[PDB]
Amino acid sequence: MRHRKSGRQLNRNSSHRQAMFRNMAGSLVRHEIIKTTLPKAKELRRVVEPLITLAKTDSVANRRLAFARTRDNEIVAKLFNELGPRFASRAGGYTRILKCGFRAGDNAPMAYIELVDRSE
Amino acid sequence: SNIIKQLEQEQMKQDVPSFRPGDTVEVKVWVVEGSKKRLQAFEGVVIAIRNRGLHSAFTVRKISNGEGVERVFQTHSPVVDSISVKRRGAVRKAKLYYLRERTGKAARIKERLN
Amino acid sequence: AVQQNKPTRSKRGMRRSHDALTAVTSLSVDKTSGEKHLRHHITADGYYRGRKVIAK
Amino acid sequence: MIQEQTMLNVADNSGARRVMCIKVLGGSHRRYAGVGDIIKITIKEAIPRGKVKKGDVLKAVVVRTKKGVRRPDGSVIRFDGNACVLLNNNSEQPIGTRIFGPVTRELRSEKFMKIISLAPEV
Amino acid sequence: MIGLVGKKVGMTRIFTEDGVSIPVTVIEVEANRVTQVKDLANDGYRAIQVTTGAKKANRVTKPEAGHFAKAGVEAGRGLWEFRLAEGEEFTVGQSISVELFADVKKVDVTGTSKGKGFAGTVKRWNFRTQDATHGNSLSHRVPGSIGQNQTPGKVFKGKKMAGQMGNERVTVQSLDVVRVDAERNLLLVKGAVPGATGSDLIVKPAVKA
RNA sequence: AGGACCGAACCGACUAAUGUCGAAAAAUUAGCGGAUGACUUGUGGCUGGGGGUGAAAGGCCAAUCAAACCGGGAGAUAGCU
RNA sequence: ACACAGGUGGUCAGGUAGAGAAUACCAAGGCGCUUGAGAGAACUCGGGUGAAGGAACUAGGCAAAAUGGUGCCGUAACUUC
RNA sequence: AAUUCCUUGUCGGGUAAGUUCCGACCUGCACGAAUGGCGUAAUGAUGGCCAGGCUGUCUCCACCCGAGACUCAGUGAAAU
RNA sequence: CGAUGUCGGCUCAUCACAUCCUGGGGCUGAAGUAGGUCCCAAGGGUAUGGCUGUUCGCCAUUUAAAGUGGUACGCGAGCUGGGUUUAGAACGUCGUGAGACAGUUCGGUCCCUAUCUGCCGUGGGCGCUGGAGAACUGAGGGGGGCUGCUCCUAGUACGAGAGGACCGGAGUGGACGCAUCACUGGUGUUCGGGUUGUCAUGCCAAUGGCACUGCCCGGUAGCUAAAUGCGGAAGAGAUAAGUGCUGAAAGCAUCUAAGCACGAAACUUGCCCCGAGAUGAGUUCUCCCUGACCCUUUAAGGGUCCUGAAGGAACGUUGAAGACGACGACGUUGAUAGGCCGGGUGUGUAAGCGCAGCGAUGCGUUGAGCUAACCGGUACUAAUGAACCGUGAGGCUUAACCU
Repeated sequence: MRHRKSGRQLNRNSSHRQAMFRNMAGSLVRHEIIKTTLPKAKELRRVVEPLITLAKTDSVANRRLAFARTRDNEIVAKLFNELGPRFASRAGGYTRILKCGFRAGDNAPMAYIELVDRSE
Repeated sequence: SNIIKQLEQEQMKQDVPSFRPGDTVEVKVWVVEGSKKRLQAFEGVVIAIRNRGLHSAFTVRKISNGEGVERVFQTHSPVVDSISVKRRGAVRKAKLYYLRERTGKAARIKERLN
Repeated sequence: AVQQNKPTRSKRGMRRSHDALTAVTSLSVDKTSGEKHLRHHITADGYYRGRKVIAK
Repeated sequence: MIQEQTMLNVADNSGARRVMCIKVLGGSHRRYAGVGDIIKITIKEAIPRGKVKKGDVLKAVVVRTKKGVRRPDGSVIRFDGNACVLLNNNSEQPIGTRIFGPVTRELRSEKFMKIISLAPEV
Repeated sequence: MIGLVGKKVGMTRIFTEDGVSIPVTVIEVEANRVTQVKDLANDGYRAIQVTTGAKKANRVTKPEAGHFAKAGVEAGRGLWEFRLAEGEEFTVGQSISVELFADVKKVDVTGTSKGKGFAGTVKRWNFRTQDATHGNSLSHRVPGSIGQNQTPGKVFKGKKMAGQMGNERVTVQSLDVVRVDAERNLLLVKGAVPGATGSDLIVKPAVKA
């Protein structure tokens, strides 16, 4: 009955569920905007937001924990140097969810989950 | 809750001597025997400690005559008179439930003495 | 788990009553574009609540 | 928590060493025994010189459980290994003069005054 | 006598001086202002209508906003009703507080129970689960036989089956009171009351006096 | 040395569960048995309907067997529906 | 009968661990099984853990659990030795 | 007794309790000597029974991870 | 006989009264305790195991008791397939033989996605007549109803003694049911840690993937029981069997004929729950709307222009609410969800560097670091301004009232 439980199952096993966000967060960190399923977007906030707040204060310990997650060097390089110190003033809620029609193949709600930035 | 937390802290006893799980602890507990409020003792090894503020509890395992006794205690209770640590035991694991099956010299642990 | 007698147009008709589709007719008008978009969804041009967010 | 077919450790030196509860007394359609309830048991193994031998069917009363009795505040005095004190059929009065291991305060009901007054602890 | 509307706020425990612990439930009972006094001229029956809490003056509706203005009291959340015993009469504007429960000993806490969801017949009516082996195919937790045969030819009305378990409105009775705080607006009762943490609780003295 | 021992490939098919308008006109999954032998298998032959073959169950002989299949006697006959 | 969880003979057959062509993770190399998106009820299927008890279940310990390796010490009744 | 109807024969064992199991008594309804009799180490996916181990088989279930069930979108059966 | 699956077990029951227990009585070869039997009574209750395929039954131990029966000897589109009642096989037996034997023994695939009725839940439509938002009343319907023991009375009555009550009151248990996680706990594949093999991150180190969560040790929030509370009622009305009072018919007598009185867990209320679709559609309170036009088959009429209020819905954030609808919260005049901050809890002394040691490793920094769903806060992100549906004061007759 899942009273007060949290964490969408997303029709996948424990491994795949964890593994897809690791790959999905990488896409969000690298391109600053993606287009995914609406429920998948809402769950991505629970994973990215920590990884950004984790990247506030650059250190030796943090660059390993941000590597323990996301398992990549370009993500840790983009963070802590460009993305990380950029959110100095803002406290939480770095991302933004915006609904966009439906997927034209299975009728699934789409969403552009982007960061409050992109002023290049 | 501002209410629930308030109702707890007003009933919590102020002086509870802190102790990590694994210490040799002696506990004096008030015992009621018909018409006498005697103070019988109980000394043993802590194998678990539950921190829940007012609802906090701890367990003490004593290897009595013959077979062992596992007695838990309500921390903030009027039944628990005093709590005294004898041997500060050194273990690197939260709950010593691996000790329920150990006996003799196998059950003994290290003194902290840092 | 098999029918005894076949139902009719009366019976088959009643069952399809509640399965009729919905009509929204609540198309929003954009703040900047002034186009028709769904509630809370972005427009066909990426504009939303006035601000061009997709930059496309 | 002692239902039927439960093996126990004999607390008194009456002669038994391992007994089994055949039926929980004290009510109808009862689930399990407990604190200091009376149970009808059978002896699965006795010592060669005891007062009782294997095959007898007599009463007993539990003194130590692994389920543990609960104090009036939320304290449990769980033990290791279930125990019991043998008793005669018609007369409560136990058979073992010595009791090995502790008993609990809840057992005090005047008919077990003989038992608690033969306890090495508690 | 009358009852007062409250809200369940978790559960805690009290330690008596001798050390005996008692499970208590914190029930907040704030100012129970009385909106409508029911008269036997208009209704035929004798009762009062109270309210508690406080809503937002943009969420409250015009039909009900006028109802509070008819009384004069503040727009509290919800509206309930309590029966009178002819030996009492209340006034509109009177704020009935938790101090009325000072003399009482046993009350009947009433509240909407937790929603267990569409539960099975085992979890709902306490059925016994059938054998989970020895050849049993596709049937371990079903209801089993639900009738006789040709003679009755139907399922008797009232048969215990799978339905909406929970989220009903139950009444737990004879709960002994422990402490009545007027300052913090509290009410400590021994035992567990219905509902989840943060739901309503109509609290009235025991009918089984 | 072994119709020897434990155990994959391989061959077999004892239990259990799923399956039963199945993924499948006897399979899947988890465990089983034999596994240098009376073993197993590829390839090509040979035995044929009251006949063959059969470590023998009345089994098997192209999903059909206490007498296969196709065609012809034949529109058999049917005190029965 | 199908773009069918089935059947189809032989050959080559890397690395670490390992007795091993077992098994686990990888290479070379080839794939994600041709419906998807949510929700996270009963119930069913395949699994994981489990207080106290330990066959009381049942036609029956069927099923699950448990045992499991190498070296060493040690090993009864009976026996065709 | 894979044989015994009468029968759950009777006695002893095992269990607190044993229409099955083990050892006997023979009163063999209606065993019996190559349609073999009686033994028999070893072996058995064999038949019946007992005990230790071991456990959700059960007492009485509880929770959890997955695949369907349920909603939406496409395609789209059947027995009757 | 162009099919009605057969015994037993599991599950789930509902009903009868010819009552096993509890409740109320009469008689007794009823002193007491405890019984026998008859009558009234169907509210609730009404074993666990050994052997057996067994229903049955014998046995062991309990219990207040372990009722007899109907319901296709209830129940296979719910389960089991142990028995009977297929093909294999063998034993005794019968027959020359193929084979046969409610004689025996070993083995032997148990199909179905529910249209309809029924039933458990749960919505949509419309009606209730001006529309809407609420709060109820309550016809009627459902649930619940069991009981042991201990002690007081009193070791009095009774009785040679032994033994040993009635009525009434209190205490505390078992079974059952409802509710709830504060404690005891289980779970917790979203949290921390350890560790084998192995591959990758260039490598040391440190991390990550996979191996049933790899294997295990813990463990938050929920869920939940074995955990903790609570309950059955008292009383009242009307009675059953029974006991009566007065009292004729029938000078007496008689509970009955008039009349009056006590009398059971049964019946009706009392306790909770559903409930005005109770079309008999009820009641109360508040809120909103009082613009003009032509036609006319001048009808409770049609159509247009000007206005669309209360409110509902819809969309979104969603929820201790939930299959989907529905239900509750909130929508910036914001604390609804996420994030952030702090705290709590869990876990256990991170990493790095420094230090000792030949080295694994230990030591200090450090009970740090990391901490899911929880508590209290903070608008950083997302809940957009709006549009949509719903109208313009509410029929006829009569009565009584204000003019």
